[PDB]
This record gives sequence, C-alpha cells and structure tokens, in this order.
Amino acid sequence: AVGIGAVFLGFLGAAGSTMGAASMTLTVQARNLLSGIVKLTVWGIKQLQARVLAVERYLRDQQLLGIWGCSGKLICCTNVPWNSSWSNRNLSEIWDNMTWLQWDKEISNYTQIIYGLLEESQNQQEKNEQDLLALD
Amino acid sequence: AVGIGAVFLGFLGAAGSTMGAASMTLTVQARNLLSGIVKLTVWGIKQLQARVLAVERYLRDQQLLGIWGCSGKLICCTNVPWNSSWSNRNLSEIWDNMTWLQWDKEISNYTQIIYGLLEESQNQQEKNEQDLLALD
Amino acid sequence: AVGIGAVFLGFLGAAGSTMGAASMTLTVQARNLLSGIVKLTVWGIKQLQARVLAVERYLRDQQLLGIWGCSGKLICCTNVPWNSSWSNRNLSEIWDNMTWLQWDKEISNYTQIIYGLLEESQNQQEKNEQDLLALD
Amino acid sequence: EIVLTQSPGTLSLSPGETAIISCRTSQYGSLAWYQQRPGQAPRLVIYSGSTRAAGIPDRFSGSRWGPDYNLTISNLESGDFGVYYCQQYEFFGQGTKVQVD
Amino acid sequence: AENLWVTVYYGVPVWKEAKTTLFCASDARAYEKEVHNVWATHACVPTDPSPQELVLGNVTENFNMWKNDMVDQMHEDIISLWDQSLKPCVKLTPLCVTLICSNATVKNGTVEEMKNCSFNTTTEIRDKEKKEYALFYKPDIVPLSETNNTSEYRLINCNTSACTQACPKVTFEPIPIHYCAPAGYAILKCNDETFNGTGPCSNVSTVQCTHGIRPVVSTQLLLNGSLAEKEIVIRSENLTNNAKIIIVHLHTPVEIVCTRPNNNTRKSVRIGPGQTFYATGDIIGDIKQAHCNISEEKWNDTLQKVGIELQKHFPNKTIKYNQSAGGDMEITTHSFNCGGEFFYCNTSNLFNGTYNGTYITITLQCRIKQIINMWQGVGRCMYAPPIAGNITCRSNITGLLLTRDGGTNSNETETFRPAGGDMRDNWRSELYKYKVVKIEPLGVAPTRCKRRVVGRRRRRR
Amino acid sequence: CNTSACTQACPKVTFEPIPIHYCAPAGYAILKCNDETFNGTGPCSNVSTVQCT
Amino acid sequence: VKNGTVEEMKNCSFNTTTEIRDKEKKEYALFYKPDIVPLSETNNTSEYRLIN
Repeated sequence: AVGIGAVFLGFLGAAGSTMGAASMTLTVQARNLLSGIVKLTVWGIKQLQARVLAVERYLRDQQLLGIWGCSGKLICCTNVPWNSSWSNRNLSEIWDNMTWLQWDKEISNYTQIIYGLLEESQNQQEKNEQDLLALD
Repeated sequence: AVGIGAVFLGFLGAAGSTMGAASMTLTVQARNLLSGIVKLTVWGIKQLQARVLAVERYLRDQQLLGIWGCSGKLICCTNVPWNSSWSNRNLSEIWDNMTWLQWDKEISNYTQIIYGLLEESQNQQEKNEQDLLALD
Repeated sequence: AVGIGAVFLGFLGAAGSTMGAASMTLTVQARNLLSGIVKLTVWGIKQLQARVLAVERYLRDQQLLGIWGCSGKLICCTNVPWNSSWSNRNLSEIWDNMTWLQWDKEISNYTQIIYGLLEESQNQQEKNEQDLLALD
Repeated sequence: EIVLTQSPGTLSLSPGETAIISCRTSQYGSLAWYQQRPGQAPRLVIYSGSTRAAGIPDRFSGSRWGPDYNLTISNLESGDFGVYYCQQYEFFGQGTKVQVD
Repeated sequence: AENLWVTVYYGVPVWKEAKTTLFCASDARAYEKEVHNVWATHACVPTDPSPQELVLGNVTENFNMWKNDMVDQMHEDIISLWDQSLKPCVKLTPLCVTLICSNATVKNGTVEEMKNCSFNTTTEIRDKEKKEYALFYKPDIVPLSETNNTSEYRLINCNTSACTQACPKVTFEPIPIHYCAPAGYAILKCNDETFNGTGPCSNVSTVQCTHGIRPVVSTQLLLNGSLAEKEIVIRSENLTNNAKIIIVHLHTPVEIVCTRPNNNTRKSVRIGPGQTFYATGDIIGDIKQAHCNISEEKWNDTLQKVGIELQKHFPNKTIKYNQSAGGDMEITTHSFNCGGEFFYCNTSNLFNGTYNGTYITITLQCRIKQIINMWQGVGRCMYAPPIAGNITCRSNITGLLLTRDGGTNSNETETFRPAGGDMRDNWRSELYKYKVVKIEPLGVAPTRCKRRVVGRRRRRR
Repeated sequence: CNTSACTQACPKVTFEPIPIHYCAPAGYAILKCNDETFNGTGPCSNVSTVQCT
Repeated sequence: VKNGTVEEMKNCSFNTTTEIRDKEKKEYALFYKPDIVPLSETNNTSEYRLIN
C-alpha cells in the first residue's frame, strides 16, 4: 500500500505485494521497531528482558547504516557492482512479480558475503580520506 | 544565552527568554538527555527502571528526526507549507515576545497532525527515490 | 593491518602501529562496541547490568559526533584552528612514529577543553543556521 | 645481618630547641618512628619514610639518605620528651631517650 | 612547523583502565550439565566458540596480580553462587538432640574413626518420635557439658549456627569457567612467561574470554591448576616482607592418588514432612582408613628444584621446610574436596628436612568431616551427605602456598611452612595474566585539513 | 505429611479464568491463521498480523 | 532495684530452649514497659504474655 500516515497494521499487506509497492511506505516499519506496545512478578521482569533487546536490535541495524554511508536514508545506493553469481542481472524486470518475502530466499547464503563488499565500498572512500583533496 | 559550553543549569533560563533567543545554545539539552546524573535494594533496581526508559525516550526522539530528513541537525527546515489554520502567519513578529514554553500551547492539538505532513514531505523525496536521476 | 572484514581480534595490532596505518580499517572497532559476546542467578542479572551499560556508553560517543557535525563519519575534519599550546605544529612528521595509544598521553589534560571549541565550531553554523540566507 | 642502629644513645636538650635522631639500616624496606612517653603505649609518628601520621604537629619530620635515615624535631616542647624507636618491616631499633636539661 | 587543524577520528583503538562485572562462559557442552552444578552457574552459555586471540605488536602494558580486579570479582561470584544452591535445601535444626553415642562396631572388628549415635527424631506426625541412629563418620562431635556422663554428645552446629544439608541433586565439580568482558571492554593477556607478578609486560595480547579457569578449592597445595610454561615460578608481593603469601607454580606436576577405602552405606532418616536427612548407616566391608600416596621420587625432586629457585632471591641461605605452625583444621592440614567427601590430610612428610637446592611412597593419613564451615572462615554451615561406596582421587599438584618465619633466624638458614585459608590466593594464581581495560575512542587529533568552508563535502584527506 | 507439607490458598486471592492477551515486544510480530479448516499443521494461505492474541 | 523499686517495669521469667531442642532452662529479663498483657482464662494475676 502507498501512504505513510497509515498504521503498522496498515502497510504490512505489502508483505505479499510487489517489491516496488513495498518500497514505498518504508518508514512505518522504522517507526514500529522502536518501542511498539511496550510488587515484582513475571511480567515486571519480562518488561526489562524484552525491552532491552528491542533497543539492542535497533542499534545493531543503525550501526550498519552509519558505516556503509547510508545513515538516515531508508533507500540508499552503494558503490558495489552486482555480481551475476548472486542472482541473474534482470531483477529490474522481475521485482514487479516477487515480494520482499520471496526475494530474501535467494540471497540467504550471500547476504553475509555482500556486506563485506559494502564495507569495501565505504573503504574505497576511506582509503581516500588521507591523501590529497581536502586541503580545504 | 550566548555561550554553549555552559551547563544544563546554565542555559535552561531560556525557558522564559524570547523564543528567538532560546534557539541559541540548543545543543546542551541534546547532551543532557543522555545520561545526566545516572546487596540489591530499592535504588539498585531503580538504576535499571529509570535508566532504560531514559535511553528509549532518547531513541524515540532521534528516529523521528531521521525519518523526517533532519538527521543530526538541531535546527532543520522542512518542505511543508505552514497552514494558517494552525496559527497566524505572523510568528516572525512574535517569537521575540513568546518564549518556547508559551509557544507549545498554540499547537497542542495540531502537533500529531503536523507530523503527518512532515512525513508527507519525505514522500516527495520517497517518490523521487526510484525514477531517473541516480544514473548520475 | 589493512582490510575491513577481518575480526575485531584481527586489526587491534594497530594499537602499536602508526596512527596513519591505524586510521585505516577503522570500522571494526565501531562495530564491536555494541554486541560483543553478550532460574535467576548471578549471570542472569549481569546480562542486564552489563548489557545496558554497553548501550549507555555507545550513545554518548554517537551523540557527541551528532553535535560536532561528524555524524556517521569515521573521519571528520572540523573548523577549529589547532592551538600550538596543546601540541607542537609538526605532528605530520611525527605520527608515522607514534601509535594512537601513545597520542592520548599528550592531550590528556586538554581533551575536555577542546570539546568546547568543537561545540563553538558548530555554533558558528548554529548562529549561521538562523534568519536570512537560505532562500533555497 | 638485618639490624637497625639508632644513635646517639641519649639526647640532653633544653626545651624549645632543635634536635635530630638517626637510624641506620642494613636492608631495603620501609621505615617508621614511634613516640613513647613513660607510662603509656607508644604512638606512631611517621611512616613510609617521610610521610606523617594524623593528628601530630608538623614539627616532626624525617629524611632518607639511602642506607641512613634521620628524624628531625624542631622547637621541642615539654611533652615531646620520651623514648624513640626505629622500625622496618618485625625489626626495631635499639631505642634512644631524649631528656630535659 | 606546519598549518594544522582539528580532526575527529573516533572509532579509534585506545583503551583505559576500568573494572566491570564480567559474564561467564563454560567450555564445550558443559553448560548442559552446569544447570545441575554448584561451583557452576545455571548456566554459563556461550554464544560464540570462545576463546580467540590476537597478538598486539609493539604493545607494552603494565600488569599487577595483587591489585587485580577480577580476583575480587570471582570470589564474590562463587560465594554468592555457593549459598544460592543451599537456599532451597533442607535445614538440620531438628537434629540438634541429645545424642547417646557409643563405639561403632563392624564385622569382627571396631572402627576408631567414628561413633554410633542414636537420637529421638520427629516422625511424620509432630506429636510422636522414634529412636533412629546413624554413624556420623567423625568423632568431631562435642560432648555435652554440665554432666558427668561421658556418653552424651551433640552436633557442633548448634553451639554457633544451624546448618543446611547439601542436596544430593547438585554436584561439587571444578568445571572450567571462562570470563568474557562485555561489549566495549577488552581483556588483555600477558604472554611473557617470565612474569613475576608485577611490572611491565611487553608481549601483550587481547582475548574474547579467559582460558578455562576451574574453581577448585584447597589449602596448602594447588590441585588441577595450569602449569608454568618454562620453569618453576615464585610470586609474592614482596619477598622481604615475611607476611603475605608465596605462591609457587610448578612447570610439571606430581600426581596425588588417593581414596576413602571403607565401603559405607547411605541411610535415609525422616526428620520431617518431605525433609529428609542422609547419614552413613553401616559399613559393609573391611576397614582400612583413609590415606593418600604421593611419589617420593618425584616430590623430593620438586623441593630440590623449588629450593634453588627461592635461593636466587635469598642468596647463600639454605632453604629449610617445616611443619605448619598452627590454625584451624582447615589450614593446618591439606584440605580438599573430591567426589563429595572433604578430606583433611596430615602432610606426614610434605614438610620435612633441609633442602639446600645445591645438590650437595609418601603416605598421608587423612581425616574426614561432614559438617564444614566454608573456607572463608565465618561462612555458611553446610552438611555434606555421605557418598556410598569407596572413593578414589587422582589430581595434579601444580602449585604450593608457603609462608616464611622471621626475623632473627640464623643468617645462613631460612624456614618455610605451608599456608592457606583465603580462597582468593588460590584463584589469584590463575588470574595473574589478565586485565580488563575499557576501550575509549579518543579526543581530537590534528590533520592538514582547513576549515569546512560553507559545509562543503569532502572525501579525500 | 507423608510426602510434603502444604500451604493454604489465602482468602484474598481468587481463582478466576480472566482473559489474557499475549503481546509480542517491538521487533517481533504475532501472525494468525484465519483458515477455519486448519487441522493443526501445514500451510495456511489466509494470514493476518495482530498486536496481541 | 538497689534499695528501691521501679514503677515502670516488671521482672518476668520464662522457660527458653537451649542449644538442644529437648532441654529448656529458666531465664529472666526486665521488659522495660508494663505493656505486657495479663493472660486471661485464669484467676492468677502473676501470669503475663508478650503482646505480639
């Protein structure tokens, strides 16, 4: 669905829709991951067990954007050429069919490998952070 | 007040100063909200009860800035036209008079509505994040 | 060592290497500060005591960068002229010898003073992010 | 061979004047000095070489010369008279008495 | 000189001194057994295959084992972990009854190590009692005063504090337990094998977690420890100070092989509704008394090797060993736990004779106790239930605890005696390699940049 | 007393089957299978997400 | 008390358990308040009880 006011249970129908339609309203998930709906007894300690991990998982995701150069951007291009071994070079035709829930099954093995290249991509920039240009 | 090193109890007197002048030294609050002052007994559990909520409140504020396109900026313009129904279009004559503590009561009902428009500003960017220009 | 992926125990030999060489592969430490390797008994409460402190430490480092204008950048040049009293103006010749572990001993007393200037540096922009210029 | 030797045997002094006591040592280790008036338990004066115990006037001070050490007492009051013991780790000095004229 | 401006860098690799609580991690799948253990948590689960290491080149860091912050951290963990396992277990208050005790007879003989005691114990219903009996395998039960009768005795708990049984479920085991610092902190390690306990170490390396430290508890001799790499090492705060403790590390161990040969039979006593008391009921075999064997050839070599190493610090003085001076039964005899029984071995010949170091089967009679005041001295009272059948032990001695007599001994002689009684000095012999340092990516460094003119972007430099 | 001593149920507390909802924390989502013919295992082709059970 | 008596308090004695549970000894103590309730269901005025 397209729209951003919405509800977290207003957009997740895109879990079956196309990746193109799912690419819009990409912010509502980013809102929901923060806090959501959350004498001493079981629920009291559970509010400390679950809450701290909800914060912990969010930091680990923003940790990777802050390094790859995609800080604060939902969509983000990166300087990595797509190797055809990971997938065929015609996804631009295909992602009008697949949903994101189906795309993940293809890159399941290669996702940890790809993160190295994105790290390398930033370090094509980081190798260029000492030499010449920024005398200004 | 002019000067930004200061202390959190060095600037907060701007709560009664002019709304325009209070915009200076805006970083001290951003510093103070993080940690501040903070066998098992009452104070020990309180250092987990209060500490975790102090973190989660900070994350909730920052991610709103990240989504709106104001990441890392204290002041930040946004592409939304000010509707005169929320307030009269003459605050430029008035923030020298009102303090920030007094401005809030103008937009108490409208604040949650306005956040939709700031998001809607981002879909003017999110719409323009799939089409043409990134071939550059 | 030069690289990125490596291990957190793959690059820390830079603790003895030169500051120039240590400035490369700088993302691996930034990744490690969050996750690491972490009935009720001693270890159970420790996973709340130590875990929350790791997050609490991480947010102070990021917020200081978020205010200085160095958000999301592992290297960041700022607008503060180097006062020769802090150190001699010839470290460019020297930092091929010193390691980062040895550099801190020089500026130990001056570090808290310098953070005021970095705030003041941003507050040139803060004074210059109000009023008139940005018709854009 | 670990022996601590205090000298001189006794000090004959008029009240109000200045005096010095010595304690030679033959082994590496900390030092301390003790104040004993007759009819009471001794008291700590200085320790760790030249540092000072709490609650005692500044007139008591000491100096380290390596294998030799000295205690200096300036403006000797009436109450300061007694017997002074040197002490390493266990091992005490021969003890010397400062006495009024 | 040159033109320079401030720059920010900070995911930088520099650390500072600190102290913090440390997570535990147990080796292999022992965490699956650890749930049913004490001296082990519930449980120390690892998330990654620890340990891992990297050598830091050109790094020198200052170490100190006596001001170490981990040893105090482990001691408070084991004490707190120990009494949490005794929290739900049965208490022995109703056993403090006037015991009528007599000689414990066995098949065609009598046993000198124990007494046959009988007492009125409360049955299922609180208003009736029965005449139970049990063999407390200890004559360490105080005779009751204020009477001329020599046959009335009493359990030594109630003079000072009532005790708690050690439940049969939990097992006393020195499972190896690693310590892992939390995120943002790093554990250093000194690889310098010649490290004497303090001062610079110039072969530092960082690790995810410590090695497999096991929490063994003993006195006068360190068992199942980690051996020295090159040679025997002696470690003390200041050897000239006859106080403190001289911890010795052996580079090759000796094997202490010993046992409790009597064939005992466990008996269940019904002291309450659900509360059950376990005591040794009878002996179903010939009696041979506890004892421990140590190789005379290998141990005598150890004192010859250790003696010369001490003589390096104490030149031209012949090193004499001698019997323990005094103290409780916990420190005047080599005490240890093995198989659920708490031995107290006399050290019949692990003290004796001059050993100059210039080169110019030992049997130890061992007592056993059931009631134990925990080794810290004034701790919780614990009753260790009997273990049916004979016991056998095989352990590697790896270090000796010693203390010295001073000061006016003859100038050519020096006497050394065993020591013990403090748990921390056992574990300080293993945590001497580590530090905990907080990683602090630092304050500013200069660079050739100019000011960021009108917020202009930059990549290169 | 043959096996274990017992505790009274205090008059204050009440044994009631009050309805209870389970709410997953942030970062996790509770699915639900609307397929009324579901026999206990296998695919469910009519899924919906909820805040709580 | 020494050549006198104190109005406030009472000298009370009771049987208390020794270290061993099956034997008891006489013991006494001056509870320095007269706020100890006399025990009912008896004409004896010298039997009291701690108000807890």
